[PDB]
Amino acid sequence: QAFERAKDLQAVIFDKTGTLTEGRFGVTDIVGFNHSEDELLQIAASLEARSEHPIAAAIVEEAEKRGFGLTEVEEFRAIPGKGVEGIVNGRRYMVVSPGYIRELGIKTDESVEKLKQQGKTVVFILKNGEVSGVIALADRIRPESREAISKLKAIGIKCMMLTGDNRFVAKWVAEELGLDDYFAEVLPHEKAEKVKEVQQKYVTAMVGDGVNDAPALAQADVGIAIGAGTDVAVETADIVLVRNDPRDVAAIVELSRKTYS
Repeated sequence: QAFERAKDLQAVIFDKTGTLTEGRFGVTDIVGFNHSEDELLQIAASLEARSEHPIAAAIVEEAEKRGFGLTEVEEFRAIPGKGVEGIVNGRRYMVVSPGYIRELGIKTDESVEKLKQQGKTVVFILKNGEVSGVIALADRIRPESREAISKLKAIGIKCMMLTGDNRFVAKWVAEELGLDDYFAEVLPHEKAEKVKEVQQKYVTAMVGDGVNDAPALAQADVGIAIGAGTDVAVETADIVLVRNDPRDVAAIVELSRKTYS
């Protein structure tokens, strides 16, 4: 009777990662300090071409997205605890972590703090030992998510999120989406209890992975397993969405409000 009782929902809680966000790192910002952004990306991706680190891979992917060819790096070195280094265009470049910038005693532009305050992962590009720019990355918000939330708010549903991610990341996603509430630092075995807390006020849906988030979906009044695919049957969720489109939650509620069976 899950489709039928969707009409009576008052609150929807999304698990963040993979549902409202892509579930992988992506470049959000490129900031040059008297240095072009396209050049910054091209150089950084050139230097990170051989890395297996997910952040390096995301930088390389953004250069692919923008159609930037890579440059052969001379005197390449990978330095654990710092980053990577190479000669490009007769200048010594590095792509390094903020930890290393601090260990080198290098000052950073005050503007970079805004990126850190969004919980973004920041990579520094150095040119001859001076900061040339930064690239910021996040588990990016899905294109569909802003509309998924706006549709739900339009029908009076409180839109919430839980995540194991830190409060900076959680706040950033919540603010981008205009969420009514969010819960950060929620470990897997604590998700069901957060659903229960919301149910103190609201008939509540939980939206998440039917396999990983089974207990929270079970606690919800309507457990919506999303991105379930067509291989592993999710026997335990109330409603299972094959694809991974958060706008389908509003579609279920809106159609339920038009119908009975």
